[PDB]
Amino acid sequence: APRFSVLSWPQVRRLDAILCESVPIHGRGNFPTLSCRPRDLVQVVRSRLEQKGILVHNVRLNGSAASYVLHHDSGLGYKDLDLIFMVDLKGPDAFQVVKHAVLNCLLDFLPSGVKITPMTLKEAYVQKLVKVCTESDRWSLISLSNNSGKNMELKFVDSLRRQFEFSVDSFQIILDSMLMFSQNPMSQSFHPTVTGESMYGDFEEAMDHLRNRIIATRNPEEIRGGGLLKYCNLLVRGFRPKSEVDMKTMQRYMCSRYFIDFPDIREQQRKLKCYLQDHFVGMEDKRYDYLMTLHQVVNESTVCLMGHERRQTLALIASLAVHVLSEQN
Repeated sequence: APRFSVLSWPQVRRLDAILCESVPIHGRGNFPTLSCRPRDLVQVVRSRLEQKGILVHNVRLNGSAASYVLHHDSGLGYKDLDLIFMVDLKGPDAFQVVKHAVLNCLLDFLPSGVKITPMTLKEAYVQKLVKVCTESDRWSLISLSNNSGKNMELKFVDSLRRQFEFSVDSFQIILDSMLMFSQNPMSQSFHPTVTGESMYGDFEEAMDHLRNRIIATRNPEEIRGGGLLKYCNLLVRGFRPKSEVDMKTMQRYMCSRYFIDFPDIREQQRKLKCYLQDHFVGMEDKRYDYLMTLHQVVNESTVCLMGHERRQTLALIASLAVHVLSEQN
């Protein structure tokens, strides 16, 4: 039952592809659209962080991209490129140093021209900035936009208890052995050894859920409100719970946490509109199936004490589904 595993050659081949594929970084306003390889961005960000005194232990690839590396036939696809930097943030002003380091990296990928302020680069390329500082969790996130609903999230984690929602998207692939390989063609008889970790706690059990398209988790009480939204995305993509008891348990927690995190129905509409716009760029027609899936889960798993909330949310979902249908003919 180990939570670690060494990647095979087809997995290493796909990991090298992702690290070498050029990705665009959209600039708001007059800023040019950048083009960088993920291996280069990791290298330049890690180097400058270490120059400013922030220790970088290792860098990982998370999200559905890691699942695609481990299993190309994953029903998940991959929209986000999630890069996790294992850094030491207990130092003074570490969050601001990380921010300015990444902003300085965007300055390097700019073409020949111009001494551009960090605040102007932030408004140009940073789509989201998150900072969490507590005795238990300490990390930061800087999100860049790939101008197609895709996001490049640079997460800098010092301490984070839970880094997974479900088993099928819980993989982090350490990249350090890949970056030192060049800094020649890669082959089956000559390729670096790569170690992967399953935040779900069992690499082979999670790989089984990925091959068989199973929805499973551990400690569902810790799942955030957004877990319900990802859950319905898994259902539309063909992933199904492992048993009926497992389904009712998971859905009850995700519905309960959904109302806790988003009590205001106005907050629900704004987040639901954002989720539909971001996760269906290549499949706008599937938005109806998603809302019907979400409508069913909310209707069947909302404790009978929250009847007003259940009826409130179902009306919002149905209203969004009508709007989607109204786009045709």
